[PDB]
Amino acid sequence: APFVAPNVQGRVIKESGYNTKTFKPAYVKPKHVIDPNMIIPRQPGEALGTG
Amino acid sequence: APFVAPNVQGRVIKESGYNTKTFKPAYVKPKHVIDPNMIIPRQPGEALGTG
Repeated sequence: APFVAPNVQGRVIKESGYNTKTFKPAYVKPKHVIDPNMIIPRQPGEALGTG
Repeated sequence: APFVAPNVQGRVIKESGYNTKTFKPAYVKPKHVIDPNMIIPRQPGEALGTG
């Protein structure tokens, strides 16, 4: 606090305010196509020879 | 204490004094003015749109 000789009035002290922040989410969208080519060859848990 | 042969008179010893300290306090006068320019705009914990 400021020192002030007791004859004079005194002194006004300033102040301050504040700020704001805002954000927006990004957007993610993957996909897959499913051909017959990704279906027809053999998967590993299938017996050899036949299917 | 001084050593004195028991015929002669004796010895006299000096003494000590005082000191002083004085003080005076200092004077402190802070203040604020309040406008309508400080009352009106939005204090932060208030909802958007309608205050």
